[PDB]
Amino acid sequence: RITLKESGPPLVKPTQTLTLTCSFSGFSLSDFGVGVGWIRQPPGKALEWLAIIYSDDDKRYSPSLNTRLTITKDTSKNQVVLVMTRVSPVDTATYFCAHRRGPTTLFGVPIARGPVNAMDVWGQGITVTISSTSTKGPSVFPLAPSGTAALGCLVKDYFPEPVTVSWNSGALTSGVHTFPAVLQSSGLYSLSSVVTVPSSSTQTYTCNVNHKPSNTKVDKRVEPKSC
Amino acid sequence: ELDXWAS
Amino acid sequence: ALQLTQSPSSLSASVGDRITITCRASQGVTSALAWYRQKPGSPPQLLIYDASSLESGVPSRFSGSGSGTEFTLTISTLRPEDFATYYCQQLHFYPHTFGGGTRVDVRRTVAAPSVFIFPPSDEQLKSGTASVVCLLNNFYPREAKVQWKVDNALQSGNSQESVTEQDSKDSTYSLSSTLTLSKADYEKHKVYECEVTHQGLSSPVTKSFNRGEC
Repeated sequence: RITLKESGPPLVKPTQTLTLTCSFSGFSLSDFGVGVGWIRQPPGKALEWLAIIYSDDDKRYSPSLNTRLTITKDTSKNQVVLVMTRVSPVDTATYFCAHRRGPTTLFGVPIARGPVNAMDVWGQGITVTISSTSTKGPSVFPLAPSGTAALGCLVKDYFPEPVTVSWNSGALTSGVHTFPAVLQSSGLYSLSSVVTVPSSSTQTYTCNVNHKPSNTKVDKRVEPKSC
Repeated sequence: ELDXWAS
Repeated sequence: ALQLTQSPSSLSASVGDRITITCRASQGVTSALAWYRQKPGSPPQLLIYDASSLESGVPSRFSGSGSGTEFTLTISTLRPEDFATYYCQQLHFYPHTFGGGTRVDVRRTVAAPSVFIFPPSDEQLKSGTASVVCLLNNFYPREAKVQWKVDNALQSGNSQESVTEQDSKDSTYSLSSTLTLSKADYEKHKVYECEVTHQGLSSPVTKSFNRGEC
């Protein structure tokens, strides 16, 4: 059975070199016609083809990233390494390595080239984040409005992911929308967590923020404006 | 250019 | 170089439906095309290879057809695990380009977003930055357009947005957009407007506030 797994640094700073390793089993990169490619997927965007290397050591690269990419294989270790130089924040993405079948053979002789037209087995993917900033805790600000009513918390300027946000120590779940974080131009993350409640509601609303990497736990009570 | 298995 | 255009970029359907997804190539790619299904937080999975060949272990309800420039993927009787994103890949020319993807989500009735605008806190203003946020709550379909207006001036490059995944019981989406200005630039203006365009609204709804108005 064929399995692939990507390894490398989860965090890299701009201008640095990113070295990603694809460890595999189930095939050998010495088998006829076999290929191993790399594909990336930036958060919430489409798949982008990066490079491929075959058993005969022939390599091909994406023309958009050619100068920055280097692909190599270590047949004895069952590994393929992709080296990306001069990284910038747009290279923040989940990186996947994948297997490409060679032609179907009969007594060693190729009879069908059809199975090569796909990347059949894929690795789980490795999430790489490119930012120059260090570990930093968030600044929590209230989101107060002024026929449902809305209120929230703005968990701004933190690094890295993740952050956990709950409402009323976990007692409030209905109408809660915790949005995925956006990587700002400064290299720090930011997100909002809101909740819609009946305009008539008696109850107190407090967001419980916890950013584990910097040991920053914050509880902020959000109440309607004016005292 | 053409793929490895093309033609 | 070669472009792979997927159509439609978003599709709504129910369990049991027959859906077709199209992939069109700018130049002839023979039968060298593959179809993949990608579930949230998972890698793409091969469905069809060589334009029409069914991959081993993949359910019979999936089928691909076409050659050259026109390709289709059809799912006969949509199952709950099919609500995902689909991609086509060309493998006739280098680079082996992927299409933009087609999002297949749970269909429900058209729902307009409940729009809310949030001024920045006095606590944030003390740190020298002003974040103005706009919330579009519980809407369907996913497609919505947020336009920030400051003193009737159109904003661009100063906002970032996020959309939640389709709600598991409600089948709706929610969007948060944050306009970021420095305290100084914030202080030089009065009317902050969040203009929202959506299918559920006959005319675009605007939610605004006047800075400093107490």
